[PDB]
Amino acid sequence: DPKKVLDKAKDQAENRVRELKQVLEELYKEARKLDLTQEMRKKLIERYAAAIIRAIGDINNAIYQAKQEAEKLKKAGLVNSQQLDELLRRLDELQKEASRKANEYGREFELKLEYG
Amino acid sequence: DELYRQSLEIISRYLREQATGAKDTKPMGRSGATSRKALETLRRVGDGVQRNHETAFQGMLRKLDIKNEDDVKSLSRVMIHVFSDGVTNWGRIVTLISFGAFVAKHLKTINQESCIEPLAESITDVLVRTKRDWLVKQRGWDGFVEFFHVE
Repeated sequence: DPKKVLDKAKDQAENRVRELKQVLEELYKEARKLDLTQEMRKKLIERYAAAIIRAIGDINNAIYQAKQEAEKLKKAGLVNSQQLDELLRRLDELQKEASRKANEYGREFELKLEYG
Repeated sequence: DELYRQSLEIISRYLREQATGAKDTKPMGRSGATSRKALETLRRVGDGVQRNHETAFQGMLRKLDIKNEDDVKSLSRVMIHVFSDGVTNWGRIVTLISFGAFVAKHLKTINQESCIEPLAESITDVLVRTKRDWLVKQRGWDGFVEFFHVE
């Protein structure tokens, strides 16, 4: 049923954002301890960009995975075309609410690099 | 090498369009079909990830500090890190390409337009050379178009 699709998407997103936070925390904890050569700074900024691209990519993938799961239920008439639309709307809401967390942590880290 | 040729065309063109604002009018391989549908998809989805993560992306672009062409080799390292946990999906893929477009826009504003093709050759080279069999198993760009299609 549609709730399990949306619930799955929600878990994926939540975990991907949790994972992004952990990774950026661990990255900061090493940047602070070490004496950063120009090189070691360059590497650290590369790992941060990768972490972000990874999270944004996985969120996106969870969301369009759920779009495929929903679109399939419709061809198995297990959801009427209104229920499909409540789903595609709550997915779109989920996408936005996860994108805002990625942007938040991206910036938080960006300031810890300049100032913190 | 068909898959490389086709992947470069798509990626290369999206990056150029994005940087300039002007859509190509030259003929692709596919008149009506797969490269065209992939470009259409990439415009919809990749324009979306750029709007929705403008903040994250500006942050990254500022710190990677992509002045010139040495710095373009450092995007490769970024791509390789992304994939280094073993996982490959189209979300990761479209997001790299969309970040590539974001940096291509940026290069154009510094009159480094000539670094846009190298950038695109370089995204393509990582993607195809390191995920070739995965892409083929997914039906290539046909699979891309299918995965993101909305109707």
